[PDB]
Amino acid sequence: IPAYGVLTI
Amino acid sequence: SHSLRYFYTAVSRPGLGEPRFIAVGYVDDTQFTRFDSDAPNPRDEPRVPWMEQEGPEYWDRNTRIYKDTAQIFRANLNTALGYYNQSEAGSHTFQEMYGCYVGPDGRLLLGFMQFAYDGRDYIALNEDLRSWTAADTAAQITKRKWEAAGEAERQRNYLEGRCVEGLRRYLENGKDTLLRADPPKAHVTHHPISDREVTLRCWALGFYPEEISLTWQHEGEDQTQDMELVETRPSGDGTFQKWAALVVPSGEEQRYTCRVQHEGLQEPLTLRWE
Amino acid sequence: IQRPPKIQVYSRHPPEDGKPNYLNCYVYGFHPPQIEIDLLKNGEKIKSEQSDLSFSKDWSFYLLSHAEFTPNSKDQYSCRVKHVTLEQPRIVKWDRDL
Repeated sequence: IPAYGVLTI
Repeated sequence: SHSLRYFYTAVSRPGLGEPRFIAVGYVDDTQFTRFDSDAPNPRDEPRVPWMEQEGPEYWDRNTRIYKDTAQIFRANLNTALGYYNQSEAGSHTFQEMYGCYVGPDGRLLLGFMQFAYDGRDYIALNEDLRSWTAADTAAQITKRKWEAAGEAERQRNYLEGRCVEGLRRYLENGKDTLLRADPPKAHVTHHPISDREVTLRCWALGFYPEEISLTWQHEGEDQTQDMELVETRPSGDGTFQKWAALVVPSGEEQRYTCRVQHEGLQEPLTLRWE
Repeated sequence: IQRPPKIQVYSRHPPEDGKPNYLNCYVYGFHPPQIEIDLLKNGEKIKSEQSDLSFSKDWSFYLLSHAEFTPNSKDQYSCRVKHVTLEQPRIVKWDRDL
């Protein structure tokens, strides 16, 4: 399962 | 050692629509999933038979994560324009690499998670999983935000937990193929260049995983300086190929030996043109 | 920030006349991702499949274009690649020795 990928630079 | 790795790439395309987002999944050297924002009906899909056992709730969850991630990456490409004072006319790339390696105790060996803007390091989670490294001054803005948001921690949580538990589940799913190493079948070919020089080519074919050592030895010392190593390439069936060539003098071929080793070889392989 | 593609063209199994095989064009180590990879038969484009975009630890991309084919010691094959770092399309022959 992938991480939530919620990182806004 | 096994790993679970994900590769994210978003590409802006001014005047041609939303930036496209692609996410491919790897378990060791085998692609097992894939998501493409351009596909007619964007879905995380299996790309290996041993994932076909996973239920629709599984895939539907990933799809939701990926659609989110696709939007965030689009934001990021925008934000990046502001950071670098770039126009909305050019195309740009944003990438993420992350995953977990697992050691002989079946537990986290190395967690990694990095990002890049236009093919250059942007920001990365340090090996300690409790701090970041900013590549340039722009990423420093990002670093202050993620620290203040306690991002490192929850990213550590995933890598130590969800990521390795997933990896293990996937190893079990595809135990029949993932855990066995295909040895390389090696041989040497001979190609005269002139009456004085010949190219000896050492082939390694149909091996897995990708790692392999091809070295030419002239009795003792290996000839790294004058040999051509091609990058390891996919066979297309999940296996790999590679060769190493060495130009030598006519009559002297018997003096050079190719040394092959692979995880699936009990002991190094030694070849020669007879 | 641009890196030129490197190219290998090759078959999955050793080539033998009348024996079904797979033709591969492996293009890698390039940037940006925008690239055009066509398989050629006797100079003309054939239907080919392309792998999902991915990349290496150095952030450079790689792709695989491939097609089922049957070598016959008559037809020639090559790979054509267009990319921003390339003044004109590069063509790499399929040479069974490579």
